[PDB]
Amino acid sequence: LGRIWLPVLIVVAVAAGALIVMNVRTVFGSNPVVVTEKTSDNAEDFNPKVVTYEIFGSGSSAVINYMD
Amino acid sequence: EGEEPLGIEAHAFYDKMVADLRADTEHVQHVQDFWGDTLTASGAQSVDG
Repeated sequence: LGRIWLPVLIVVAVAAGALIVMNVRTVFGSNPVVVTEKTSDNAEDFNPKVVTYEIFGSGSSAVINYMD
Repeated sequence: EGEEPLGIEAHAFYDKMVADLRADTEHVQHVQDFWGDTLTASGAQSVDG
């Protein structure tokens, strides 16, 4: 391999350098924004508790104030 | 999982399945039901429902 050893080693070295470049060049950057995760709850109406107000008396009408 | 948001029939099916799971004492030992209880049902269900 008197006339084969040199070009093969040259190609090997070039490939190694290209690989190192392709890695390290792309390592830089790659973090421009931060996006937080979202964890919401299910908004459904199953078995809602029911509150009933009742007003009654011997009178005809009444004035009523209540808290919803 | 359902194609449409889970409703009343889904809850009935879930309750029946939970009862039958609790029936099998040999394999199943405890089922913590959070979707059944309204206090914790929000956690057990996904956002899309």
